[PDB]
Amino acid sequence: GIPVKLLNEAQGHIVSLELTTGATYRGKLVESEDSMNVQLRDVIATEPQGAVTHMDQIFVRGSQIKFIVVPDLLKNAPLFKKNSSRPMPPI
Amino acid sequence: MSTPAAEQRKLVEQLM
Amino acid sequence: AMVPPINCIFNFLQQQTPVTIWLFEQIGIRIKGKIVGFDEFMNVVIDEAVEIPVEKGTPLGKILLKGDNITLITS
Amino acid sequence: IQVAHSSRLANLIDYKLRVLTQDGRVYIGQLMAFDHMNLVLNECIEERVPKTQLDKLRPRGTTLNIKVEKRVLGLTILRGEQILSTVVEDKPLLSKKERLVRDKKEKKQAQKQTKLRKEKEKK
Amino acid sequence: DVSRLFKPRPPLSYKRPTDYPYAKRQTNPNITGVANLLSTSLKHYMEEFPEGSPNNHLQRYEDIKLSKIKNAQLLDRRLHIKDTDPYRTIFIGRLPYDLDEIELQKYFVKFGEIEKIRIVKDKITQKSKGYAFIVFKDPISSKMAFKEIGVHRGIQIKDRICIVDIERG
Amino acid sequence: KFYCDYCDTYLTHDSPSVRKTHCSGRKHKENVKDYYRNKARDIINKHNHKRRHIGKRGRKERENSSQNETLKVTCLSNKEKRHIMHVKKMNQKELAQTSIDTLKLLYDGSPGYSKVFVDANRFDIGDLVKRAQTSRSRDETCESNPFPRLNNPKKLEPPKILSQWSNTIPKTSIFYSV
Amino acid sequence: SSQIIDRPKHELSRAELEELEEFEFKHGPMSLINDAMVTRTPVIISLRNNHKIIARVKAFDRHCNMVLENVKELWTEKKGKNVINRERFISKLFLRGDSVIVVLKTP
Amino acid sequence: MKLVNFLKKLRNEQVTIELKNGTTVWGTLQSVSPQMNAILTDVKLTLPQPRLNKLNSNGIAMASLYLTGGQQPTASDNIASLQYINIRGNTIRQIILPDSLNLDSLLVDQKQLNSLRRS
Amino acid sequence: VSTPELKKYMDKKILLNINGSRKVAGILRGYDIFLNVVLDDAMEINNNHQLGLQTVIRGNSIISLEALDAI
RNA sequence: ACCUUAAGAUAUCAGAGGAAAGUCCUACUGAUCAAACAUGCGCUUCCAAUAGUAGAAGGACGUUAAGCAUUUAUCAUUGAACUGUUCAUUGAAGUCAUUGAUGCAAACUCCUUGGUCACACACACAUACGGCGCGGAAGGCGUG
RNA sequence: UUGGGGCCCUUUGUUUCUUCUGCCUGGAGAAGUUUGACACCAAAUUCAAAUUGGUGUUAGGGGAGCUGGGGCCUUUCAAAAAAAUUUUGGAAGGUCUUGGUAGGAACGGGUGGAUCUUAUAAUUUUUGAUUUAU
Repeated sequence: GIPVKLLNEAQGHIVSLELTTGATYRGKLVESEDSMNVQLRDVIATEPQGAVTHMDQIFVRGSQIKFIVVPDLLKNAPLFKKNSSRPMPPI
Repeated sequence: MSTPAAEQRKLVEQLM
Repeated sequence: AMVPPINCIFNFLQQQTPVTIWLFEQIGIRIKGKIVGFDEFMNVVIDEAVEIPVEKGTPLGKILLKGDNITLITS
Repeated sequence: IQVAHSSRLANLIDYKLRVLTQDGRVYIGQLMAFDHMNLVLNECIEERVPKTQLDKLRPRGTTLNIKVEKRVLGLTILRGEQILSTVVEDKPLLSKKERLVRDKKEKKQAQKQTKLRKEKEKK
Repeated sequence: DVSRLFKPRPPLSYKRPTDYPYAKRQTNPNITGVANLLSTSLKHYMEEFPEGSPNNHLQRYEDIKLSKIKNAQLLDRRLHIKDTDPYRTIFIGRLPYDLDEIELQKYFVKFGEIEKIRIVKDKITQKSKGYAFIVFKDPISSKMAFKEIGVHRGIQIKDRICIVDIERG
Repeated sequence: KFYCDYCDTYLTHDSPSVRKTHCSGRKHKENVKDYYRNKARDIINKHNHKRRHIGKRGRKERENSSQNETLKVTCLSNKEKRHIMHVKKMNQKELAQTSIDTLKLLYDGSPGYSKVFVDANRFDIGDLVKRAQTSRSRDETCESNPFPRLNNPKKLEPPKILSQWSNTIPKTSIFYSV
Repeated sequence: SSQIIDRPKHELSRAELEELEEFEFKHGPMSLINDAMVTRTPVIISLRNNHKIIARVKAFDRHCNMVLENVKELWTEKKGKNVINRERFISKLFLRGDSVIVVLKTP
Repeated sequence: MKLVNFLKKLRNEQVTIELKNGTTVWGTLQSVSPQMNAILTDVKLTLPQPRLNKLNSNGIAMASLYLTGGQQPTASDNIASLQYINIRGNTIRQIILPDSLNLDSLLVDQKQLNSLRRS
Repeated sequence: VSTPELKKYMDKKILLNINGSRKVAGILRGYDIFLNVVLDDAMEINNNHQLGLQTVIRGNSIISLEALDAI
């Protein structure tokens, strides 16, 4: 899939993601896995009713994520181009 | 090997 | 050391430590009893199951609790 | 806008979609990739009807005017579990002929660059 | 210039939610029972559609199943070539359909003496079904001829490939 | 089978740290830096302008604009415009990368300096700094350097001025400073 | 017998797979729906959204989604003391299998 | 036996898809993905009014129906005429097929018949 | 398939919000590929009553698993 | 230093032939389907003043603006007066906002977008309106 | 070749296909055009040059040939309703138009990617806990 690989390419940059409970989170993205589990660092959380707090790290299960907002520059990623050249993988 | 259920089988079966 | 949850449930089964199972909300009940056996999918059979609303509930006997509802299994 | 009858989600690449979620929120952005059907939207702005103005949509001035709170958020990947249904709103910036032209352009350039890359990496 | 280019968007503004809380989310509870319908509405439904529409797509399924259960017992249903024991007699297989008994006898006599020849043909039509029984004057010669005709890519059949072996009777 | 699209090296199918090892090396750490420098460089260099719809001017609109005057156009040679474009791009880069840190140098001897400006002992983003410089420790007390003015510090740097307008400056200062 | 039934679905062969599917449809919980289709007796299906349908099954499937005809949707909408009984008749209907709760066979 | 294969056989016929929200989509039905991801073209979304005074209606359904962008401002009821709405598979509750089609010719699973003949 | 990356949270106090309302704090002991977690010395944050010596949480009802330590 | 792999398939039915029952195949043959490419329909919708200083579509995360109307700003303990009300004290949490939020409405300013094409400055039309200039955009349908 | 009229030059790096020469009393000159050239980015040797690694650009219009397609006309041939008439099929020629013009065919595999089926209706996406309910 392309979106999972894009989220993989989005490592090390500040992303903002909103869960299905209503909360919002933004901060450095340390690691992501193929099942949309993400680990944010220095996250600034907004609980559903509006209160805002701060934690060092967080590990949110991917089954609850609604959407993930990556930096806009990733639109020029090499894996978004359709016609691609492959190095003829060895035997 | 398909869904994690098979992997959990190949743990629980040995556990029992 | 690391103990997997499957090993923890196995320890519960072996030592017969009574457990209080938290069924998730909008059901508003808890199950208290001893684990006799578990499955792949967190399906558990319970002996001497006790029904407790969220303490005037009625005993149920031996039941098989489907694992899609379990949320916690605490002793 | 009119869209071809035989047009799956693969044909609507760079069309500006109208994606609807389970919780009554819509997303309005250009589709650029998909997969579980979890999209990638370029400049999608999320809209919603506030609970204070929801009562005006209920059956009964003559013409309704709903102020919809909208947030701006860019290059966001959705999750297919929440998506409810998608609608099309606008055509891409480029015409079909120009699209084919740029595809042929990039194919020619890529073939030439691949040939040169092989020629360099072998010798 | 390491991360001067990946400048993120400003933090997203806050809007009061318009959906139900994660704790209050549920499907329909208090789903009423099904027993009450059986007493009243079922009688009316049965009275107003007496009989249901025929189940027609199962017809083809059971029809092709009938072919399977019809082919087998019919093939099993059953009970010139009653010569002596095959110790000295030779047998051939996969011969031509339009072949004859005299041609088969000559072909068998090309590599061994023949004492009695009688080709068994299908009962449907008077065409050689590809089986020819040839009695040989020497069992060793017959076995050698059969081995040669089996190892040499099959004996020369008119419109087929005729491999040879023991009569297996 | 998954390959990096920056390194172009075809990588034997991995999913664990093998992908966290490739992406954390150097041939995939600076070769992903050169890529996005070029892509962002393009969007800075783009000069394509909007499509031009030219309408037929009418007589009332033409007569007034024809009355006034013709205006001379300034034009440069090829080498001169090459040099000017290079200079302008360099100036834009230099100004864009410029960061003002006068407040950091001004409070160099503040009583709580090491806890705020050092940026390694801060409480918000210090968790990141906490194989690879005489760093300023947090245990500094105000007793050190009781009198800052004892020849330790230096004068504030004079304000910068635009070089293309460097003849604008007054010729002589008011007072005679040695 | 027991080994093949308990055997994980990724190691049986293709032929034994559709044999298992046929055995599940013949001797199993869906044998009820299979019988209800075969002898053409109506079924009373109780959906997840408090809708009861009375219909005759014409084809069912593993996920318990069936095609029905002569459907008669019966449901009630209430608030406080007031209640209203509404019914709707549908000629031919497809039904998804994730909604059903209990499927009752007519006596 | 997979009924998605039977559903793929309609491909040009008028259906009435009733989602799980309550909104019922009426329109010509194009191809159906093997996950039941329907694609209808000349659609007319509508929302049934529960006919009961105090029971008002679904609200999230009204929000989605209006945010589709095709709702008529002067419409008395909640209908939104638009073209080509793509419906995710898991949202469909029940599909009211047309009355006129024949079920006996479409329900015959060719793949299952082939498997039965092969066995 | 792929074990979640929680090898750095071992034996460190974490606070994870069960479902959408409950919040449980404890010392993590292990985890599974479903993100099931076994945490000892739990305490249901709300006064707050402890749960037990050894509890397991089904990974379906976990939403976030932020850590209250150095990490 | 860690890593070396889910397996299958590539239009479909019907008919003739070849290697009892399938089984496979046919630069075989019909019918259906799908894709590409040509090619058409009196097909359908849309394509901006200069005879003028305009206008259409979509924005503004724009101003007037503290606009005009409503509505909000903790909980427990103890003492004192008081017929619930007021003052002080200890503890507990506590998104910022009150020039906010919410409801209503209007003016103004500005951005992006377009054939700012050619011939015309014209008395039409009941079968209601030559859809009988060249292009472009988007679909519908047909043929090869 | 020279002059006149109209319109355009925001073509803003003054035609934007590239380099070099050059321009407002002007719209110009030379060389070049894909296994090549040109522009730009990044580094470190302790300025520049050097190299290695990258991202792009190589265009727009018109014509001759050569060629794919349609419409219409002529001739010739075959079948049916015949050497007179028509319709159907094919060959050749004419006219008008519309498109292309550097790759294409055949074979091949421990070749990439799409689609489809099965594992797979058992906690991480599609076989239901978001119609707010009693």
